[PDB]
Amino acid sequence: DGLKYSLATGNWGDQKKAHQARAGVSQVLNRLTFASTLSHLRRLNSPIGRDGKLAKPRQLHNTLWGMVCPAETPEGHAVGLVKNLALMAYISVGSQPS
Amino acid sequence: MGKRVDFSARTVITPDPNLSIDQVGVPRSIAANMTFAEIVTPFNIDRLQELVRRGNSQYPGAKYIIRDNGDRIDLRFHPKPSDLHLQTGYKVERHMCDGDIVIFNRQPTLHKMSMMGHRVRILPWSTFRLNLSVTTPYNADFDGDEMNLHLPQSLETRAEIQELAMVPRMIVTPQSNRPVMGIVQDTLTAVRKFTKRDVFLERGEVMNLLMFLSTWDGKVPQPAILKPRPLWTGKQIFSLIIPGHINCIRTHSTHPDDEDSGPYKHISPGDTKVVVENGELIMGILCKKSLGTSAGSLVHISYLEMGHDITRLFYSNIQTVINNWLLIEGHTIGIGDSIADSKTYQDIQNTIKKAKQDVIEVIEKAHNNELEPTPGNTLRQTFENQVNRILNDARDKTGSSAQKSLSEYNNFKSMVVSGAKGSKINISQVIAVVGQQNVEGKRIPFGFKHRTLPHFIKDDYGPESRGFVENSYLAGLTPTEFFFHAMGGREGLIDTAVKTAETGY
Amino acid sequence: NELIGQTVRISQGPYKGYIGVVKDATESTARVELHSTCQTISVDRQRLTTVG
Amino acid sequence: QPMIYICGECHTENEIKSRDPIRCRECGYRIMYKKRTKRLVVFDAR
Amino acid sequence: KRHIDQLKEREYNNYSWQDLVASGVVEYIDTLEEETVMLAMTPDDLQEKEVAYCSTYTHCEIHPSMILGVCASIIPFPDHNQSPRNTYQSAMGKQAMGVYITNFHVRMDTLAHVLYYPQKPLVTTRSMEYLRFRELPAGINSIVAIASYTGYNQEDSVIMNRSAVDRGFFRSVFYRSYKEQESKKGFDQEEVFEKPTRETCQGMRHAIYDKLDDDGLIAPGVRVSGDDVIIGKTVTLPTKRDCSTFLRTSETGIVDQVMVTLNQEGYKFCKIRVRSVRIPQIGDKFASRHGQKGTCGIQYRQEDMPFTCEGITPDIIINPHAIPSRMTIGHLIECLQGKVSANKGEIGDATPFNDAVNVQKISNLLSDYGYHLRGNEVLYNGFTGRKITSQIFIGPTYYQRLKHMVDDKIHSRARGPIQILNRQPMEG
Amino acid sequence: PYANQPTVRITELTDENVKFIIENTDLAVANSIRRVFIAEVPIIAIDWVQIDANSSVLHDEFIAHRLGLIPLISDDIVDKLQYSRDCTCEEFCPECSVEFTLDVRCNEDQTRHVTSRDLISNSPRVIPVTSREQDDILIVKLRKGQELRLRAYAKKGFGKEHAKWNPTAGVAFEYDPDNALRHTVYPKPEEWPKSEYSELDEDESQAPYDPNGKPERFYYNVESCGSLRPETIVLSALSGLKKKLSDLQTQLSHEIQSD
Amino acid sequence: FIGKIPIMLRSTYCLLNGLTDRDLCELNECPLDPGGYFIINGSEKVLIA
Amino acid sequence: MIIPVRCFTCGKIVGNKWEAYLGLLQAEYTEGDALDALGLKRYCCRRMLLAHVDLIEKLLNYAPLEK
Amino acid sequence: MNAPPAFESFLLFEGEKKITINKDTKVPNACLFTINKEDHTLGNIIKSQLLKDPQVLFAGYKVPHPLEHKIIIRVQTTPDYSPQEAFTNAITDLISELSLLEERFRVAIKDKQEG
RNA sequence: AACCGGAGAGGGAACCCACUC
Ligand SMILES: [Mg+2]
Ligand SMILES: [Zn+2]
Ligand SMILES: [Zn+2]
Ligand SMILES: [Zn+2]
Repeated sequence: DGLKYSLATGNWGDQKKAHQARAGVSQVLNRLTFASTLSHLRRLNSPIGRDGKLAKPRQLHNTLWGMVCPAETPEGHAVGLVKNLALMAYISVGSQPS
Repeated sequence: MGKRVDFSARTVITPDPNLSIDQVGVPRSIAANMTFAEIVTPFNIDRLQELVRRGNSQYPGAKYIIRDNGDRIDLRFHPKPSDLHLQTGYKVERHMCDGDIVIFNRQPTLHKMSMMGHRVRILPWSTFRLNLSVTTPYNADFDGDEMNLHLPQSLETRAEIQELAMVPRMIVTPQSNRPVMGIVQDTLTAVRKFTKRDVFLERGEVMNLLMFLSTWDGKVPQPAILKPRPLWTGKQIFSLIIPGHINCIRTHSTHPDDEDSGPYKHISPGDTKVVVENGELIMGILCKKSLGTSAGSLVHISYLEMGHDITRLFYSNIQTVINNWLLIEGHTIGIGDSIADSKTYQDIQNTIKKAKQDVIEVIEKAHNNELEPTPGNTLRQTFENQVNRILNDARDKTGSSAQKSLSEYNNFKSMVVSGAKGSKINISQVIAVVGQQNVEGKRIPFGFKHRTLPHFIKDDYGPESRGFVENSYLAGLTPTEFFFHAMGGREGLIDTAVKTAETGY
Repeated sequence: NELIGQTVRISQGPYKGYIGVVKDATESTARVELHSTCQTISVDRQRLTTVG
Repeated sequence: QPMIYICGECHTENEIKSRDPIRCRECGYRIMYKKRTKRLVVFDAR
Repeated sequence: KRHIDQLKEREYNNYSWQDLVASGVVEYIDTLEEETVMLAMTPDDLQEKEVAYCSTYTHCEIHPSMILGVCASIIPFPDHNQSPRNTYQSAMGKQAMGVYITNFHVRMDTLAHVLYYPQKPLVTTRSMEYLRFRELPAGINSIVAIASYTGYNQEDSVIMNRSAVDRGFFRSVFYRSYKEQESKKGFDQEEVFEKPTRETCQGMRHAIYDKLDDDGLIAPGVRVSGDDVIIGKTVTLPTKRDCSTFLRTSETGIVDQVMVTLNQEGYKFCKIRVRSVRIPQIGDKFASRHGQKGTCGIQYRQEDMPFTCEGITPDIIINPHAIPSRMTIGHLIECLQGKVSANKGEIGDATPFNDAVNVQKISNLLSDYGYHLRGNEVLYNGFTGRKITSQIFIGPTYYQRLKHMVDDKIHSRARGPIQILNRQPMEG
Repeated sequence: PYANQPTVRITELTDENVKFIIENTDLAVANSIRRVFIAEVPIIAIDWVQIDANSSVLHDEFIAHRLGLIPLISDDIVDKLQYSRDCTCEEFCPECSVEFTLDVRCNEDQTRHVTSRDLISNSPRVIPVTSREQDDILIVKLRKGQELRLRAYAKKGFGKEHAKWNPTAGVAFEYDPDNALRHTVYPKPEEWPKSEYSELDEDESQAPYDPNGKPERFYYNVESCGSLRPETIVLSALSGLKKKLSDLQTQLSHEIQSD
Repeated sequence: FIGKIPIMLRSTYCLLNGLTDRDLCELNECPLDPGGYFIINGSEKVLIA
Repeated sequence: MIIPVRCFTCGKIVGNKWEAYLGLLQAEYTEGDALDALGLKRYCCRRMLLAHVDLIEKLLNYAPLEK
Repeated sequence: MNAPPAFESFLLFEGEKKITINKDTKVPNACLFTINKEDHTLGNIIKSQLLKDPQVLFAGYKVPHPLEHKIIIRVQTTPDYSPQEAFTNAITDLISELSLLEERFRVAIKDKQEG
């Protein structure tokens, strides 16, 4: 029931501390168009406070070259925080260093 | 301080150039919902007694009838024939109808020209429709913008809105003693082309255009050319549009400065001094500077000398008659308007190469310690300043060359000269050179260690390696330039969101 | 009312051939929600014919 | 009265009663789509 | 060449990408290692004897167009546009209505929009194949004329052909689904589906309950409108009080299907899907693949629209003033390339950074088919018949219909419901 | 102050299109005739659809929409019919509509193509355009077990109501092929290809300007959708416009004599 | 029995793993559907990275 | 979904050309040849057949809700 | 829900009149004709025929709003000639012109078939 | 041979997405 709650509401953490836990994870899959579904499955989120006056994190950095799409970001208050993934980008899954 | 209110609506807006500046078009569904309370009196007892008989089913009907008691009889749920009778003290809540006064606003209300009055006209489909000159104060765009409408519910507040906040009464703002509304978008461009010297209208085309003048006395003027065949002129008809006996002098956008000093001062070869005298256009070409929102324009003087009612008619007449002429003239933009003579491409290429060579030799001087710092500036600052100077000069020279290469028939020039849309730098960017991309005023920073991208050598200060885009939007951008351009546009997009939280506070 | 909720056919005028459902009815006219379109109109009882 | 439903798995038309636990008598399944209405339906060809 | 030869016959040799990695041909590079690498944008164009820039390249890129994302890989000629327009198109591509999934009829989901006749773009980038866009496309190849016709398109609006819409142009359908779960939630209190009776039920709306079946549910194929009973649910009163679910006010649709089952708690469960066909009307928001959004301003029949010598009347007219401020040259190039492709029969290629195609080549190709090499044409006024003095830019462009319809936004109020704490009108 | 005499000559007559030329008439008359071709020629198309069963993969309005666009051969019946709004008959009658039926069920394991041949008409003359190797208009595809039954009625209407009543596929209209009146101004006349009807040598780009000219020699190419014969479309259009003007004349005469 | 973990569609433990297109069409599933999302109370959830 | 009955712009009947168009594409006619083999000269009509995608076949792959 | 019916463009309700005549007070021998449920197809041909009349000082037409279905025709004539008879003469000449065109067209179509 | 209407329930908190600037 704990896993079901955390994946149904989006609050990542124990239910008893729901305000302390960060929200927004595990959103409802967008099912308007196939491109929308594909884009939603490939999305990175910066866990920095929105509505902030520091614009440095929101800027397009040089190191995004070939790994994060430069064109695709939401134009609202989350400009430069929610960013989509490049077409050939692959995220490492990790392995033992032994 | 703010709260939800009743008798308000909200929907998508769409243009309609066939309404007056003081009218707004509303759907029947919205009109049939919203009601206004009319107090019965022996004058309107018959009209209201038929209106109550019609009921809430038909659109021109009533919804409620309020009695002297405050009792509220509802007509939409099986009203008895007994209590449909009404006396001289009752109130009837009738549907909003043609001519009702309403308040209209776009939600970011920054100044008092955002909440203005309008007269209601009922139109078939689901959108609010308002005349295009009223777009400028509201800052509307018709690109999906929503605007909302409040209905005055009592006679006292209705009269106050009519006598204080009507659109035609708000033409001049006290913020900068300039008019707020002006001719805008495709009338402005069509006016500049319509009032040129070499515009001649046959008899039939004149009779059609006069059909769209509300303030016309039914007297066809004597044509400027009689005998080979009767031909009128654009100026000769625009004079009929100008109301009263207005007198003002304006200069066109492309007026050369030296023309006034030498001869031909009062007989302009370029038709570029606007002179209106005794309410008649004598000479000159009307542009943004003549019909826009600048101080001393033809609409400003019209409002100052004549009443607001006459100025309102002036706005409506210009739009209708010029829009009907643009049906014949036509106006477009295409891929042919962004192309150059092959001569100008070679000139642009040579200029870019010379500028790039100039940056290279500046770098060579800097490397050999042969660069002397500017007094009050450091070695890095003066190097940056010199490089920026060279690149800016190159962009300006290329832009001027592209501007000179443009022909008379070019549509980019038609929109820039009239001031309807675009600027002189957009043409240069499309045709000649996009320019230099800047982040925080400086060039593109070294985001990887000591270089901008992994495609560049370490410590590469050249124009290509730091954000200069030597291609045009017609020739497309190289991948490195494309990424740098994205970096530049991101900065402006961020500032748009950040700025509002400070300005509103 | 009896007519309210009874499926009716329009047999006269431009709307001839349209079926609908009487939402609200009076002794003079009735509101008919049309099946074909997403709109509810008002039609006099003389043009209506009960079906079923 | 009879109110035949359509089973979701084998698509068999079958009759099931008021508050009877939803079953398909041929199979271990419990999703039952209703049957298209019998009253007249008329469309404009616009 | 051997690697490409093996890969080209891949269906028969099962020589996949993994074998290419194992061969020592390609490598996976992350940001830390990308700081200390020397990249080459294109092998042929950057690894040659010339004026040496670097003689120690370490890696090369497979293709620059891979730096884009999923929504940004459907923009034709994205390097011929201002960068904010690309961002707007990336955002607006997520809202274009199309066929979102093949099995959309077995799927009971709220808020589904499907288009009648989707088309794949005439002008395509090579990366649309890997997104399967041509299998689930999201728009129509319309004929657009960039002209100022009657002033109803001025500020970012579009005029549309009424006759085209009458033929299925951009027509769509909207599915909304309702769920109800009767729940036994009390000592006496049991919810139950049934037809409420006027002598038994305590308090009910004015709506007619005759559309329900004895089961308490509507049969599919029944016309429904706002303030209609969709599910007749009553709870026993310790006579009975109804909790029936009404159709969403102004939703005004047709019942598509009704599904009855048991939830995981063993109670009866119902889902009802309702259709509504949406014909484009003025106020509906349309867009092009370059960030040129705009609502429909007016609809003229075929007779009213301007026509070429051939009786070709544009489906959409957009105002020329939208271009010079926005600088969406990719829009113009797409229109030109689309005309070439429709006449030639090929499908145009609009990959970014493809150096093999430019405006001059497309113009020369178009000149062979009897059209002005820059795409301009001579149109005739639809009302008077006199030929327009200027020449009009016209051709096929891929348009999208966004989900922001106008019937989903229009509303008014005149003494409706009131809040409970402070007695002010509700919100929403 | 009087009517001018125009002349006609046909340069191409086919079962598909008519191409012809009109001389000695005004631009407005030519444009109005071009306009009536598209909008105001009466034709027959199915407008009323009642679906009895539909197990296909397209919803009821999708099939009813596709049905509406199927052209029906209405050459001589359309003249003797009446508008449904004008028929004094309470219910559908043979003098104001044409009835269609369609009952198709797919039983075999092969996909069944429901085409226009499956529409069974009530009159022997008013049938789909596939009357007399080419295939027929595809309505829907049915899998094994699916079926659809429906009953339709065809009425008389013109383009002004809906585009399904539009008889013509393409109405090409031209006048003054070489820019003699110069109603349009070419910035570079060289780049513009010659018209089909132009009469100039390969060297000359456009005709010399003449200030006294008026638009004449209007070139028409009327291509039918297949419902009406290309040649009878024009006759019907001329008759309809003349009758429209005659009704206005009667109503004005009545108004003046009563005024 | 410790509990039940929600499982990701088209993952190595989903019932649709390794199925062919014909099998998916038999199960009323879209072959083009990329999976990668959870189903919870009959609603799709996507873990944003 | 399925081939439209009529061209949106022109109005020419294009609903009966889809099966013939596919048959000609089997026989190494190219699209530029197959299209004008069917009598589609205006590019407005040509784009209908050229850009149409037929999703009715994927929908028929699913088993019917009834039998 | 606010879309008007398709037949609204050409059908007259009960009580509406097809054509209404209003005298113009600004200038002598002027008149305004309002035609309900018509569009450019009829206004344009009437105006062009009127412009051919030597005794017509002014002739024009307009549609006040595209969403509405009404035409306004203004006719001014020299003082010896009523605008009402000018209008009826234009109509009766246009009708004759169209009838002649139809007859010639059908003769030509007959001659095209084996002639 | 003899009357035979009729309503009143949906609130708040939190989160996410999107839109116009
Ligand atoms: Mg806007
Ligand atoms: Zn079963
Ligand atoms: Zn009849
Ligand atoms: Zn076509």
